[PDB]
Amino acid sequence: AYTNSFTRGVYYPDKVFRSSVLHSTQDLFLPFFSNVTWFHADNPVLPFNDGVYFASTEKSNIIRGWIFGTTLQSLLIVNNVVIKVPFLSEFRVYSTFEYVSKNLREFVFKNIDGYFKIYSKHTPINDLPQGFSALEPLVDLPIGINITRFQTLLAYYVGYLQPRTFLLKYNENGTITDAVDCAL
Amino acid sequence: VQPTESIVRFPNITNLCPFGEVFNATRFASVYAWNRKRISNCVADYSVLYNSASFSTFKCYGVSPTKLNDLCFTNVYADSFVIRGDEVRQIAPGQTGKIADYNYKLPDDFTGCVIAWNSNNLDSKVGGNYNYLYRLFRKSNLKPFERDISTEIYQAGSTPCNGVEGFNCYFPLQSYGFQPTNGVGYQPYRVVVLSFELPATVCGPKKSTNLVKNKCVNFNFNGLTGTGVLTESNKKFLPFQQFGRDIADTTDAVRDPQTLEILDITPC
Amino acid sequence: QLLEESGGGAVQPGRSLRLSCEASGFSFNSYGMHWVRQAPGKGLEWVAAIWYSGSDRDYADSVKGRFSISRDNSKNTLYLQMNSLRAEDTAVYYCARDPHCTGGVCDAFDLWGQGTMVTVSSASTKGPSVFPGALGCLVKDYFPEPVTVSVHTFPAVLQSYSLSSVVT
Amino acid sequence: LQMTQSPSSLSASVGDRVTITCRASQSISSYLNWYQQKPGKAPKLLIYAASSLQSGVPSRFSGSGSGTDFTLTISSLQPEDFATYYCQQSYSTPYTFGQGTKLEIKRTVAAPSVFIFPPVVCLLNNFYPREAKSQESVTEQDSKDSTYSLSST
Ligand SMILES: *[C@@H]1O[C@H](CO)[C@@H](O)[C@H](O)[C@H]1NC(C)=O
Ligand SMILES: *[C@@H]1O[C@H](CO)[C@@H](O)[C@H](O)[C@H]1NC(C)=O
Ligand SMILES: *[C@@H]1O[C@H](CO)[C@@H](O)[C@H](O)[C@H]1NC(C)=O
Ligand SMILES: *[C@@H]1O[C@H](CO)[C@@H](O)[C@H](O)[C@H]1NC(C)=O
Repeated sequence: AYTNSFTRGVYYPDKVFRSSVLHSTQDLFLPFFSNVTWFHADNPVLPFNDGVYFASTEKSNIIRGWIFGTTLQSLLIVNNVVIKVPFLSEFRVYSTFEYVSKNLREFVFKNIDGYFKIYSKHTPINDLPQGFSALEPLVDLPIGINITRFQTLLAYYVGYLQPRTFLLKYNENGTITDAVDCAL
Repeated sequence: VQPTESIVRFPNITNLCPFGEVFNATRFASVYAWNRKRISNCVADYSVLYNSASFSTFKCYGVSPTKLNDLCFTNVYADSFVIRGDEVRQIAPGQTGKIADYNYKLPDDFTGCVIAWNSNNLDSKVGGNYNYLYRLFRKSNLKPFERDISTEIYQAGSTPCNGVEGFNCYFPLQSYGFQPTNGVGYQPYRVVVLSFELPATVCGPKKSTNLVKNKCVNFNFNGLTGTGVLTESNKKFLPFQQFGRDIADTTDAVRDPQTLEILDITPC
Repeated sequence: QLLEESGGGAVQPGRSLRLSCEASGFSFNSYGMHWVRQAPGKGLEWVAAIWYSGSDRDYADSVKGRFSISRDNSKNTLYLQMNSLRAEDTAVYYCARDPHCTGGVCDAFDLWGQGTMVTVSSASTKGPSVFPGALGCLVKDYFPEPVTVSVHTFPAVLQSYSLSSVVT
Repeated sequence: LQMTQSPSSLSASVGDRVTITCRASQSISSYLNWYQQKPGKAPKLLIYAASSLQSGVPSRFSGSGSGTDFTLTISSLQPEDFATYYCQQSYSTPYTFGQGTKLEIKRTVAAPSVFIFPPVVCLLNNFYPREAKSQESVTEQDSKDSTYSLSST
C-alpha cells in the first residue's frame, strides 16, 4: 500500500544552536512527497539500507519495539527501555550491552560510522498532516554493527532516506519552522 | 583592550585511561588481524608516554606531540599489531608496499600518532617463530581501516582452482621467520597507532580554574580557545546542544561543562 | 568442534601403521597441528608437528627419521606414518591444535582429541581364562588392553596381561 | 632443554594454598604453559604465556614468574581440583613437558583389612596412606572417602 507524506522527516543534523539563519545542509533525509509504504496491523522482515523513517499512530500501547540484525551479533529495543547486544501478553520474542531510561510517534534511525543514532518526536493528532515538526536526538549507541534488515514487534509507516540537500530556517528561539527542498 | 588572565573549564572526571592494557600486553596480534579498542571517559596523560626513552618512533601527524595535554578529543582508538623492521616506514598516509596495501592502510586525512619500539627480546624464538603472520596475495587493494581475515585459496593463473593447493594456486598467508640473531632490520618492531577526531569525553589533565565574568580575559572550554567578555546569556539551548554560532560562523555561546550554564562571548 | 582419531591398535615389531585425525567444525587450514603421546603411567611426550607451508615440520630426538607427518587441507585430515617400530613406541596418541596470534591464545595447544592406543609386541590376540576365587576374579593371560569386569578392579600388569577384580 | 618440576608428591586439605615449582634449565621468556589432567581423560589448558588465564578456567588459578622460575598457585581448593599438573616450554623444538605433580586428598590414618585367596592373592582393602607389604597393583583414590586398595600375587 502506497500513501504519501508531503512534508515530514526533518531532524536536527548538528548540535549547534542557531537563530534566524537560513542555513544550508547536506545529509540523509526523507525525500519530500514520497510514496511511503503503509502497512497494516503481519510483521514482515524489511529492508534497511541507510535509515528508516518510522511513524505509527497509536491508541492503546500496541507498538512495543524493534529488532535489528543481519541473519536474525544483533540489536534489541523493547518497551523502561531495554537494549541488548515474534510478539510480546507474554515475553515470547526469541529462544553484552545495556541501557535504560491521538498519538503520532515518529522515529528516524541511522547507522553510520560505528554509532547508532535515534531522533525522536511524538505529537497529538485528531492520516499524516501538513504540519511540520523536527526530531531531537534521543540517544547515541556505539555498537558499530552491520544492520541491513529490521523487524517490528507487536503486542504504521515506513519510508527510506535518500542522500539529499536541504536548506533550513530557524526562528528566533532556535527551532525549525520550515524546510526548503533544493533537489526535488 | 588587553586580556588579564586565563580560564580553563574542563569536565570533572578523575580516573586514568587504560593505556597499560594496550602498551604492556603480554603478546600482541599479527598484522593481518590487527586489534582495535575504544577509549572513552577518562583522563589521558600523554606526557608520561612521550617522555619515555623506550619509543624509537613517535610521529604524531595532525597534532604536534607537545601540545597533546591541552586539547579534547572525540573518538579515540588504539590499534596494536606486529611488523618487521624495515616496514615501520609504511605506517603513514600515502605509502605503498605490502603492509600498507594488503594488511593495514591509513587514509589521507589522518589525525593521530604512530608509536613503535624494538621488541626483539619479547617476540622472538630460537627455532622458527611461526605465530605472527601477514597476508601476501590479495586480488585488489584495501579501503582505509579495512580488515580481511579470510584464508581462502588464491588463483594466480587463468585456470580456476578449488580448495586444493597446486600449481599457480597459493595459500595466501606467510609467516615472518623471527629469530633472535636476525640483523637489525628483520627484527620484530611492535606498533601502536592512535587515532582521534577533532561532544568530547576523553581529554587531558589540566587543573580546572574558576569562572570569572564581565571583563576581557582568556578562556578554554573543552579545548576551544579565544578571548572575550563572558557575560550572562539569554539563549535557550535544548539539552543536547552545547556550542553556539552566528552567521559570522564563530563561537559566541558556550555551555560551561562543570556547572551547566549558558554564557555569551562578546569580542573585546 | 572436536578432533577424532582413528588408527590401529596392534602391530608386530618392525612394521608400519597409519593414524588419522579428522577435524570437524572449524577452519582447519589456519592452525598448526601436533602429536603428543603417553606411555602407560608416565608423563606426556611430544612427537611431531606440521605447519602452514607443507614443507616445515619437526620431530623429536628419538623418532626423527622414522615418522612422517603430513596434512591434507581438503579432507580436513592430519596423518602420521610410523615406520620401523620399536618396542617402547607403545602409547596413547593425541592430536592437538595450536593457534597463531590474533589477540587470544597463542602456541599453547588448547583443543585436544580422543586418543588411540597403539600396542607393539610379539604376542598374538588371545582371550582370557577366568578363574573364580573363594570373592574375586583372576582374569589371566589375555592380549591386548582393554577388558571390562562387572567392588574393586585393579590395573593390569605385563607378563613375560593379567588383572584381577575383587567384590567386597 | 630440560625442565625440572617439583614437588613430585603432594597431599593437601580442601581450602589451602599449593605451590608447584617448575624451573627450566636455560632462560626462555614468557613461554610456559600449564596443563591439568584428570585421570583417564585428555589434558586441558589452564595458564598460557606464563601468566594468562584461559577463557573458561575460573579466576582461582593464577601463575607467575619469568626467566627461569615459574610457579602455579591455587587460592583455596575445591573437590574438583585434584589431578596431575604439567608444565610445558614453547621455546625450542622439541617442546619438552615436565614430570607432573600428583595432587592428592588428605584424611586421617585408617587400617587395612587383610584377606587371602587360595589357589594366591593377598587383598589389602581400604587403607591410608599407601605403604608396603610376584608384582603389586594399587588403585586410585576411591572418591567417596578417598581411600586406597591394594593387591599382591
Ligand atoms: C508515486 O506513485 C505513483 C503511482 O503511479 C508514481 O507514478 C510516482 O512516480 C510515485 N512517486 C514517487 C515520488 O515515488
Ligand atoms: C553486511 O550484511 C550483508 C547481508 O546482506 C552482507 O552481505 C555483508 O557482507 C555484510 N558486511 C560485512 C562487512 O560483514
Ligand atoms: C519564543 O520563545 C518565547 C518565550 O519567551 C515565546 O513567548 C515565543 O512565542 C517564542 N516564539 C515563537 C515564534 O513561538
Ligand atoms: C608498562 O610497564 C612498566 C613497568 O613494567 C611501566 O613502568 C610503564 O609505565 C608501563 N607503560 C604504560 C603504563 O604505558
